Amino acid sequence: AQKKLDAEEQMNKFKVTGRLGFESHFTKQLREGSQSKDYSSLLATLINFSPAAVDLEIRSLNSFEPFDEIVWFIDALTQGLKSNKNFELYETFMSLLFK
Amino acid sequence: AYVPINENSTRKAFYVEVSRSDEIQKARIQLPVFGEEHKIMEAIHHNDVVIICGETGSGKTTQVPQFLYEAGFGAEDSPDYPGMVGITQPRRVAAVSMAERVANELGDHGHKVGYQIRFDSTAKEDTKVKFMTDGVLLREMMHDFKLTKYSSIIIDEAHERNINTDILIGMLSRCVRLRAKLHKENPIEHKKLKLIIMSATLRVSDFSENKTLFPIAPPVLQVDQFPVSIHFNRRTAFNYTDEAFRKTCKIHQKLPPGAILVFLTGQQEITHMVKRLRKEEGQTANDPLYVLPLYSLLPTKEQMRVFQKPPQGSRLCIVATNVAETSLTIPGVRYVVDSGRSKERKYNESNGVQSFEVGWVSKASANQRSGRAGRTGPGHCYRLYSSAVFEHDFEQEILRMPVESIVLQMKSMAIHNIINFPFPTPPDRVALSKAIQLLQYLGALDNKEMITEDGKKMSLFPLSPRFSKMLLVSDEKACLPYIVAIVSALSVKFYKSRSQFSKLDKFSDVFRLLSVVSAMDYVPKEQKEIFMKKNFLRGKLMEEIVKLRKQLMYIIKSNTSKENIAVVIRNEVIQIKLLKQMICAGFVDHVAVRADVLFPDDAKITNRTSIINIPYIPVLATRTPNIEDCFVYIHPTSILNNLGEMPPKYMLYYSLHLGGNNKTRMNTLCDIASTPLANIARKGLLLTYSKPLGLKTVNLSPTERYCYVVPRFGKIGWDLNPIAVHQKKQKGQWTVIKFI
Repeated sequence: AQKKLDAEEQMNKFKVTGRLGFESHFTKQLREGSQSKDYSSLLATLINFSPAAVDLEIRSLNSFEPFDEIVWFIDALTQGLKSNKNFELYETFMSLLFK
Repeated sequence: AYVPINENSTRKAFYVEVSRSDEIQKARIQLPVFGEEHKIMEAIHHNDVVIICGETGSGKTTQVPQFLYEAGFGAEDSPDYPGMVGITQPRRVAAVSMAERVANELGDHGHKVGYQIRFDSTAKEDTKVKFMTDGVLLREMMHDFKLTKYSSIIIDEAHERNINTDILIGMLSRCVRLRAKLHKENPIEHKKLKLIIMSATLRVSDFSENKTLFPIAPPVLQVDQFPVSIHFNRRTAFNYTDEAFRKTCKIHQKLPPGAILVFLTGQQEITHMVKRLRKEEGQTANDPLYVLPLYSLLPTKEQMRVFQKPPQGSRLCIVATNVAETSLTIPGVRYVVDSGRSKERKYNESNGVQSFEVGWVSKASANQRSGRAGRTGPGHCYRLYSSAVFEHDFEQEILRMPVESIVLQMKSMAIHNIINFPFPTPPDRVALSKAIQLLQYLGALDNKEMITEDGKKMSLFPLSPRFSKMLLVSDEKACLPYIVAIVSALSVKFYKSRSQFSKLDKFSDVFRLLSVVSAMDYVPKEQKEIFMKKNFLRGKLMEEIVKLRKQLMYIIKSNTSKENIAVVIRNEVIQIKLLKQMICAGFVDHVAVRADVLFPDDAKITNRTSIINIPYIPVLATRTPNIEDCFVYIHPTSILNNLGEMPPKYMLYYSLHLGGNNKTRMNTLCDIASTPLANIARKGLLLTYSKPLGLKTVNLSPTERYCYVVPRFGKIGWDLNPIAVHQKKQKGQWTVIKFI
């Protein structure tokens, strides 16, 4: 019960009224990538994220019974390795899914 | 099955019937239903559902359960013990009185017939007739979904088209296949479960040859009185209550012996007529009269003294509702008094309120009432209305009402699949879906269609789900007498007098209407008349609105959502910010959002005397997708019309309507804030939520994880300020348990 209190206190401490877009740039670039059916512009964003951003990003994938985001994201990586560029990173984006 | 009980019962039936009780068999063979007995036995053998159509006093209800039962007793197959007969009745008094009469027709032989109703019931063994209410069988279907523990199901009085009898018939389409030898969609054998539909002569073809016929019944039997003369108000002399009393007195002196059956509207006028004939040249006839009240909530229907003909020298008068029209049959009647009035329940689909109103009787009902005087001798029917009122007022709905109340109710009788429920004329499946979407928006159902805990409270409440929710919110938010009156009514300088009673800064129309009632209850004596003149009010409607308030409290306490003070159920600066949240809880998802710079106090230019602010607003809603982003404006009857300088930018409405100049108008409105809304849209599918997003989020585990949540609404859905929320990720989902 005492351990719940620290989280409540941090939330109370920060009450910024600033509004940040409801849909993040990532999920929005995933969404346009899937609709377009070409992620070549998507994967150019995944190179330029920080490693700090990528763990925050791939954990933040909408997973549900229909599984739309995960299947969109795998089809980015398969379309990556067909281009053969950046063979190191796209397999680590693959392995980071399975963790 | 058990063989030694069978041959014991087979022997005992023949011993009693042949040589101990052939005097009420003579009475049974005088009923028209006996003439077709053998044919009914062969018809149920060859056909697994059959329909018996029969007019008032045919004997269908009393005799047909006995015949099939006696047939199984006299036979090696069907044996006695596989014989379990269940008989559906629409009204409690009919189920008790038919069971008691059938018991007298079978003597002291043993438990052969009983009844089973809500709170007054016995079980039964194998070998047994059971008269029960429709809503008993619908509750039993929660454990016996396909009716395993009964061998024949008799649906009586199906012509009245009660919601339960229509539901059971649609369920029978689903049920008859898997008990009755349909093995994987193919018909392989003779259907084990037998069914009998029984009906009066009112739209027999809805149940014997219509579009939705196929699960009802393929063979039809029509089972057939002395002349009953028809008199109308032209040949009678009786204008009102104490005049109906004058009539009972008139046919005492003339019109030689026989019982008087007085059809009245309902319990309130039953009470006044019973008093006029017991505490009255009036007292000349008190002691010569036996006056009996008859109603579904009174014990008389279950007592042998009503069906008993009176002591010598005394005239029997029966003061009854529509219960004596088809459900309860008293054989000594010769004089029928028809008031032409009765009560019915109307659901208004756009208003969400169920009303219980005083209607006029149907042409069919009036003729059915005439047939209650022709059983013992030639009789007379005294109709207390003009022959013109027979033509115009008297009728000779499921396709023209919003259906949300019914869809929610069917799930308490265990009828989950609404689309699979047949009726004599089916509704559109678009209507059925729209009502489910409304129920899902309120959170009465989940987004897989299953009943919620709130939806169960809402189905036990005797009013539409939107306003049953509004009452339940007034429990929590401590404003009960105010809200119960509002909900009751919809179920059933003059400018500064208006702005004084609005009470600023409270701009709520609904709170305003209570503040008018609080002011009405503050104008005692002669001040009442000059108050209603000063403030442009309707005294009589204010009295009705107050009468409905009490009702809302009586119903909510009886559904166990309010406390009671010594058994009694009572409806009785205000938290104007709390009230708007509760109003929002009933009007959700109908939300509108006002937009700068054209809507606000920028438009304060110039029109002298009657200043007009010019309002740029669209609707924001997800449960009415077709009004999403639609341009709207206030109606001129609404007080928000032409106003500026409002404290929030968000409002909710009941009704939105397009009229002259194509300006889509909101008829009635209330100013609401975003934090009140948030919780209102958290019920289910309508609220749109997003992933967590600076501020860190602490996750205790897989489920437990708190973070800022960006909830969306809704088609068009607007965004909203993030709400620190506790989301217990259940079933791999971040659903918000509570707003922190």
